[PDB]
Amino acid sequence: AYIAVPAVVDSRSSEAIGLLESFGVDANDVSYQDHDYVVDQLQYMLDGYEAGDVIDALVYRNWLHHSVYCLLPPKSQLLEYWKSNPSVIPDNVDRRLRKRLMLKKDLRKDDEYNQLARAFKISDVYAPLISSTTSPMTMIQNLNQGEIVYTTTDRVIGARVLLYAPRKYYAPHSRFNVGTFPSIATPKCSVMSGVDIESIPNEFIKLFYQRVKSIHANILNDISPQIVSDMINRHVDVYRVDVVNVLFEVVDVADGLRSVSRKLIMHTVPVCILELLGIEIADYCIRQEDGMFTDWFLLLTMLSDGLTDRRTHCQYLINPSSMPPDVILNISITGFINRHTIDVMPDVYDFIKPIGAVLPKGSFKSTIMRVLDSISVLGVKIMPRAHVVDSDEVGEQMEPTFEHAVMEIYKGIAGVDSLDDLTKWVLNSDLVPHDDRLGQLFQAFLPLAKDLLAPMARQFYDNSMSEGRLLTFAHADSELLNANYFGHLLRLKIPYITEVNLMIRKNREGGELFQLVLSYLYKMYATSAQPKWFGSLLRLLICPWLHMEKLIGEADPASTSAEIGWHVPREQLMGFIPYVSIRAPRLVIEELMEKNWGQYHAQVIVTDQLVVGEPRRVSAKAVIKGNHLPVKLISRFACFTLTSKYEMRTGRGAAYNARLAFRSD
Amino acid sequence: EIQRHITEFISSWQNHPIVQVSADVENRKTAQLLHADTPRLVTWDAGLCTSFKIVPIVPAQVPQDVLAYTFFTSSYAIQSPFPEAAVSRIVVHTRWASNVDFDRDSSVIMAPPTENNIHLFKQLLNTETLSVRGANPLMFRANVLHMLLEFVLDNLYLNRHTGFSQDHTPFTEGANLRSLPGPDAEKWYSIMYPTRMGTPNVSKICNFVASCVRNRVGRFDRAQMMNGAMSEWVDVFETSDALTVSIRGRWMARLARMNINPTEIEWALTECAQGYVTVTSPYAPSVNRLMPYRISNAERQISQIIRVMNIGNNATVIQPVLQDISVLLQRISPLQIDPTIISNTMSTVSESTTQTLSPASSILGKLRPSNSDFSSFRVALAGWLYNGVVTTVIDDSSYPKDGGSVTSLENLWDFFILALALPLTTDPCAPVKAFMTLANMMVGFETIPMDNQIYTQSRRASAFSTPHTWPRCFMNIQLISPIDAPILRQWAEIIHRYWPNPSQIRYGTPNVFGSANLFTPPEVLLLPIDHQPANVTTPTLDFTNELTNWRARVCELMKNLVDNQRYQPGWTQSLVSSMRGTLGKLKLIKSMTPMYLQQLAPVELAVIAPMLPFPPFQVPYVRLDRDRVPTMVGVTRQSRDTITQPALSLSTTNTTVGVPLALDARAITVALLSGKYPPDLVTNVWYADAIYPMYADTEVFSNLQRDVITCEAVQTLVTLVAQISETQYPVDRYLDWIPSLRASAATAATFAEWVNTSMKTAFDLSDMLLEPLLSGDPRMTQLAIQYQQYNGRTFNVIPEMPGSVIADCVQLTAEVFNHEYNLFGIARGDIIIGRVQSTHLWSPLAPPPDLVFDRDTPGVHIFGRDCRISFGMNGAAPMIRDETGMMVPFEGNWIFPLALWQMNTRYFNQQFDAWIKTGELRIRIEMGAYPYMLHYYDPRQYANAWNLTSAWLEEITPTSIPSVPFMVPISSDHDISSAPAVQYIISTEYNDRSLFCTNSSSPQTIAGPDKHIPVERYNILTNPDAPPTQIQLPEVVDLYNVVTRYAYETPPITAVVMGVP
Amino acid sequence: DEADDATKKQAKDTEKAKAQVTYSDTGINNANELSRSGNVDNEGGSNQKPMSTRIAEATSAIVSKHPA
Amino acid sequence: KDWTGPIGEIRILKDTTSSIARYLYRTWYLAAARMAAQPRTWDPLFQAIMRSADTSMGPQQQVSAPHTLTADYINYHMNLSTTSEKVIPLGVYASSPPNQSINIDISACDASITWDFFLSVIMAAIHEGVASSSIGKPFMGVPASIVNDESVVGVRAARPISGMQNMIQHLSKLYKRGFSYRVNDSFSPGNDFTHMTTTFPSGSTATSTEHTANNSTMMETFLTVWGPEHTDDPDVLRLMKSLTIQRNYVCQGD
Repeated sequence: AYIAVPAVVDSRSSEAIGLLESFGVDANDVSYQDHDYVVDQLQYMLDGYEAGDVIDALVYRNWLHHSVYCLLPPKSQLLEYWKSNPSVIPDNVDRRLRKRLMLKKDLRKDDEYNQLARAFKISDVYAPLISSTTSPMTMIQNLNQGEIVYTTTDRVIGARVLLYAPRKYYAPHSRFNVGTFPSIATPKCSVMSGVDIESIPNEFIKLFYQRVKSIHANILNDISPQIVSDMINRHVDVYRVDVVNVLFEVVDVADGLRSVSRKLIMHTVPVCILELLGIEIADYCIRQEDGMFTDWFLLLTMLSDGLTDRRTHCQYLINPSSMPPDVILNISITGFINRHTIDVMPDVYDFIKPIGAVLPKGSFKSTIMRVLDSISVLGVKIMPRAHVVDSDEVGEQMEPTFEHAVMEIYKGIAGVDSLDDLTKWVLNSDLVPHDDRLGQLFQAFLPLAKDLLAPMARQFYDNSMSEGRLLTFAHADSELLNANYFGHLLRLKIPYITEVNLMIRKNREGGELFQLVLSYLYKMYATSAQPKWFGSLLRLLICPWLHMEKLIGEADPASTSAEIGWHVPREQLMGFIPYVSIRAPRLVIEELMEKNWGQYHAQVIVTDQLVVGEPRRVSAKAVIKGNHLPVKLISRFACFTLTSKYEMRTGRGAAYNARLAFRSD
Repeated sequence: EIQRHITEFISSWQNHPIVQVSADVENRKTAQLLHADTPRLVTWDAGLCTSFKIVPIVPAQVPQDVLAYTFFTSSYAIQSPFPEAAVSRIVVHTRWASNVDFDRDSSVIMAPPTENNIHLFKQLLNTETLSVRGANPLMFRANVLHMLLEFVLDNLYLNRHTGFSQDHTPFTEGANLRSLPGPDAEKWYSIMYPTRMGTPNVSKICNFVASCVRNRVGRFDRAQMMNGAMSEWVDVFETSDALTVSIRGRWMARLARMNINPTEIEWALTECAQGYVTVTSPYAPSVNRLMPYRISNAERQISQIIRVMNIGNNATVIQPVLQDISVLLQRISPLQIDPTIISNTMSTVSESTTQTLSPASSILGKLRPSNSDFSSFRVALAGWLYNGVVTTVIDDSSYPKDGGSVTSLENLWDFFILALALPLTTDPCAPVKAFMTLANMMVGFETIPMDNQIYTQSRRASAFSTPHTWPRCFMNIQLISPIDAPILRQWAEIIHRYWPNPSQIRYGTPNVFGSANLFTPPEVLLLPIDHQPANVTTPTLDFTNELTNWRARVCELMKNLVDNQRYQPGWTQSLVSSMRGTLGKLKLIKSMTPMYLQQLAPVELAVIAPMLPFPPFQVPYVRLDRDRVPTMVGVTRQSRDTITQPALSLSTTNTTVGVPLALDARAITVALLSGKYPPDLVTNVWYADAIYPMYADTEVFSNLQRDVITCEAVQTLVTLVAQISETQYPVDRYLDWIPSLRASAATAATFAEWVNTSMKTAFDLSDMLLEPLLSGDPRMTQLAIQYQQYNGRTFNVIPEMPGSVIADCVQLTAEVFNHEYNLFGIARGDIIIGRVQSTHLWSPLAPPPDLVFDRDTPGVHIFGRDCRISFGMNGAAPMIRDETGMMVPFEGNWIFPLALWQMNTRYFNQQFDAWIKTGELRIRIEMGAYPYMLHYYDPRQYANAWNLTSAWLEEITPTSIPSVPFMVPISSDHDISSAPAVQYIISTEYNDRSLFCTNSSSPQTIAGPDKHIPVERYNILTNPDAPPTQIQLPEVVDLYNVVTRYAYETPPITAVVMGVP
Repeated sequence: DEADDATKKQAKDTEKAKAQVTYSDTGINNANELSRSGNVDNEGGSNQKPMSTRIAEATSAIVSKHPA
Repeated sequence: KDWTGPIGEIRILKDTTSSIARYLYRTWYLAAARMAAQPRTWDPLFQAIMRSADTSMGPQQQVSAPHTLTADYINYHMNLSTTSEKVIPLGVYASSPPNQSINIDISACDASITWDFFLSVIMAAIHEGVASSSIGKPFMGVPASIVNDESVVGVRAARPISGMQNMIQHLSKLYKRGFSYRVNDSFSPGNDFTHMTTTFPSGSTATSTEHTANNSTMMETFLTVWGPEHTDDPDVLRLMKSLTIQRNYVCQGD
């Protein structure tokens, strides 16, 4: 039996991962194949040939007929190796050619050797032979015959390649086997159907499976993970989180009767949050006595990367208000249809540097800055409020502030005075803006946004880079680009309607419709780049820490923790500020004691008074000179905080060429 | 309106367009044409084929006073096939007990009727309906049609043979019970076999079960073909749904019509190869497999028409196809480049160093080889498969740039290049371009008469593109004077005599592959040149064919030109002799390319052409005949004003299709002058080695499967749109009692978008089905194609529309729905609002005939267009006016249309509701069709319907109405004391087919409406004289019949047809 | 399937690299053969679920208990 | 409104837009579609010939090929307004008495074009003009691939990437954020940092050709569309409708 799963399977490692219970199969007899090398071999295979020949060749290959390649030096070193110390010449050889090879001190002057060598072919001796002009189909079709295949080139696909000569001449089954490529040559070979072709994270397995299901879809023996669990029976990495989707529906129980309105889906919630919140297939009220969402459905919608319905397939942004064109108040969860892993660590996060998250104007900030401040998984704090900079704060240290500065833009438009008249002039009864008038307002908004805000933002962000590594919210995309912001640029959105948020909140300090107009100004000020689903940051923020305590937990607080920070020598006249903080098991921090923390230099200015009831502290300022810190310099196995202020354990202080120092116990 | 503008904003947010095809699609058309995916045809169902589940509503009174708890089977935890409840109804739910491979993403899932089922009927066209409840009553027919389409498309499965087990209880006579898989399967057997239950009581279930036939349970027929193998098909008695059984029987009939066994697969892959590779198929008793691939001819032709309509005047969709066939010819062709043969042969041309001109060295600069010259030759070789949509011409830059005198030597070589390159292209004006190329170069040297002052002799030869820019002096050679233009008189006869001759080559396998060509017969391809099959397989250089003759006579014309007496004394003798030697050698160059084009290229075009993602599309080639040059190949996709016949509406409602593409003339004649063979080539070894990896794929077998769905969805579209619009095709309409609006072209286009989206949601498709037809006017659609010659004579092809399965099954489901509208949550007729106060226990879904009235009832006032209400003055009664011009008070029996109430739903409520509640008038509101709730009530207590019916009357809107609420009493099994109940809304027709049984585990029903187990459904059990196959399907659905269960396997083609390498 | 093990035993009996008397990959097209597989039962059904489990569920469908 | 959802990291511009950017879109789209159909870009020898992080002051050239390769097609085949020895008689004609001349110079040519208006439309056009001719065929060293899309709002699907547009995928994420510089002057010690911009390097080679193409394209759509739609005084209209950039416009840089 041979089934196929949508993930890279190695025999020694994916057993340690388990990798089959991760799709949802309860489970010896299950022997794993090593399909690690075929993916890199496929990547080397694709750059020369086309796609379809390579894929349609690899499809027709069984993974039980065990075989191997053979690679030989082309012609001159082939005859030279037979000339050399081994006389291991096969019996297919020419009777005259082996006789001329068994002699000593052959050279160019030998006409009798050279005349026969210039008419000698490799295909005379070795058959079947893969040359460079052969199709990829006939390579595998000839490979499925005779347990060894002779080649000429490296660029082959299939089994392992072994070499014939030394490099100086060149230029075990069980009953159930899993793999990552569906075979067709056996009437019985199977493919699992858990996840679709849209959530496969390898980008070569995805390209393979789309082409397989494009043409061979009728003849695939298809099974589900429940049927796999029927057929079977009768170090620990972080940043790999199982995800599922919630198939729910909104119900409207008025009094007695209930109705069903929509049939929604919520694409990539993590499984650990669903386990720790303890939710099941039942009904739920998702509103409080006020009408706010009750602090767990809010977190579920802030973890996902999508929310659509199932009858049509358009994006569904839910209503956060309580005005009833469409109020979502009751939820009935009905199942979980796909399950796979995901690498939570993104691509853009390479060097340790501050995080600029771009949210729109009416997104929920006042709730998430309350919730993220109140999380603690271990003896650390994940994201305190003192490390978070609002989008508001950058334009407030100014002669009358940027909101009030563009509040008086009305002086300059003909027929416009008394700001309510401007807000009546721009928006109609629909509160959708007119096409020209919003741009006519924007052509006066824009020099106030660029020539007045951006130098102050550049100065403020230099100051914020100096006094620690923080997280900075931002309204628009270009607000972090016209000001030369240094850090990771994150474009985010929430699954909610940000517009009707702007009419719920009172105490807005100005026109309540004016801030909706100002939100439209920022929405048009930004560039045309696609934002990336706030759950893409929130899973990074929460889910590695929550997975950490299941295996770091109660080992010892002294020797699971360690911290990185800048170190000044003791010889000073009147020191260790922290940079990150790392919590890991014992072997990982023992592997962190090496990888020396030199080749990283700053210039610490350290002068302040004691400020709070905690012990002696001076809020220093470190400015990194050299390169910033890579993450693979730390680990893949050790979680670390992202934001930190600067302080050390009276007198004064000056510019100190600091260095780092890994301390632990 | 501060809070109200938020509602307006959200209601203008939620009306976003569902279709965003505003961007261009011609980057996706190319990928679809080069590689279209297969649909998913065969899917297996291991459960039991049903769609109706019997749901309980009100639980039974399992403790009571008049009967002990030891009577009921529920006290002993005995599992029963039916819910032991007080009221049981039938609701509709597709694919419960269905362990499918994967779902079609279709579902008609319904709540029980005590809940609200309005969300199924506001799905389609209610963009502008505000409330959560309520739907537009002018959308009901389109909503029901989409619901029936989903209901059909959710049942397209094949039944699977799971496995049996003989029982050990004495409940049956040792019968063989089915075992169906799943996580929890020990409770399906009570549901699946009603007659297996023991009979303790005189409860209604036990009165039904013990009054049936015993030997109709489990297995009764199998086909055992081999020892120790799966049985291929069985026939089983179990709970089923005869509509679903009918749908899956028709689907199995279609897939059994598509079936082939590997013997003709062997024969077809031999005939397509033309013997150059052979394959095998075994000779043994079969294991009864199912490989659906053989389709008809018209299904292939229709998809060919749709693809030709896709490539419309674009030349960037069809360019990668010719570029693909270039690489595919390059893979298996034996010919190769040899660029050095001209540079070798021009090393022995006798000339003098003293001269300034050099005829030996001018050709090598004019005709430089660069090894990328077959990339422009194999495209011209591949363009012979398509003259209808592709017309390969010579590039503009390959012409001598405003004339060029014949005294010049470089332009004289430039003439030779074009004269060799022009017969290869499929452009019909190639001979007149070849003639005018010389006639441009001879201006003031030799003159011939023209047609006008515009297309003169000096008019550029590339400007002759239309087949009647041909000069009269070209088709009458006598008009060219033999003594004042003798060389043009020569070249005209050379064109009229030695131009190549078209032929035909016979590709294709007509049996398995449906032939795709139109305007040519099947199993034939047309070539521009002549071919002769070779007798030898060790080929060698010969000089007797049309291309070598053409090269020789162009060289001899240039020899007569250099030997002309007006042209020679302008030169010296050492230059004339060198040019004559160069021409005499260039005639006798030794290249294999004219022999290859004669003998081997027509074989390997026919080898390739069936195995091709876009099949050949040709109109007839012709040399030199002006009257048979084809213009305007054109497809249609719609009719016009009132002409409903395609042969009449074809000539004025088409779209001309086709492109020219440009190739250079240098690279074709480098290929023609320079080409050689391998050293020891033997053709029956070379082609047998080359063709063998090509014929292990199955992509053409996937395209044959896609053409089924591409022809099927068109007839599905026509049949479904004809139920709401006025088309020309003869269809059968059933849903006229359901009201709808007068649909426009925008409504028809939107409904057709929903049709093909639901069509490609099932079958697992991801690109571009039926949008070429969808882009304009889906009401009147038709498919045809035509071209004409120059003389106005038109050929045309109107392919017939073959049999469709989904379009038949939708009409079958509508025929059932006409008699079982109740099960899908729809009522028929209209309601009568009036105060009825009594203690009786009749049900409002079956009212007594004393309370209803119609238009034929004497003394009933009818209200129409005219709704004018006069108020009351000084105590007189207010009045409303009749249709006949009378003026009546607010009393009696009235008849409204629903739209009259909807247009005046505020002004009528204040005037009428206080009179309906307490006074003495009763209003009949004509609707035709409506959904309904069911609020039950305990019949021992008081019950007023006014809070329900006032909430129904106040939610009526010019857009929508909510579902109609009723009040049905709860039946009991012992005597109860009666309390007065007031109800206002009753029905008119019978409306109580949805009820299954009342007091299921009880001896009798005394008070309230009763209904026993319906004997007319379970016909096979209760009637001992009926055959087991019999279904009375257009009237009732019977919920139990024999179903066949297959165990066929679907292997790939290469698992049975090997190929012998 | 079952011929690959026979060819491998054929190679091990002579202790050579490739076997000479092969049973698989012959010139004979043998796609319609059947081995005595463990998938079919003696009736003709499949064995997705074992026979004693099928009988146990078929008789646990209808059992009775004591009245409360 | 005048964008759809992403095809990977690229949003496409719908042709029913009201802005002027569709005329910028169609020139680069036609340029890519006509350079991909050339036979010379597909033999491996020419790909080897064309083969043959930050930057500072005292590897972009491996993945930014087809932007330059389609800039050259605009500069030398579509609108031959660039003179990239013959500059002298141009100005001697242009300085004569009956004719005038207008000296148009673009200030800040390196800070000119960003992801906001130009690079987004250009990387949307090159990702679509190439994918017709090249389907699955790889480039020099980058293979074919796949990435999801939300082009139409109906559904989403897989839609395999060609391999030449795979560089557009990997390169638009570089253009989307900006460039990173690093300085160290010897004229002031203790002065050593890094800096993030949107501007381009000063004196590269490929940074001239595509700026010239972007000059000539916007000048042509000025003289064609924006011109007649925004003026009265039909002497100005008659003057605009008489000249085109093939007949009188010469550009070499900014």
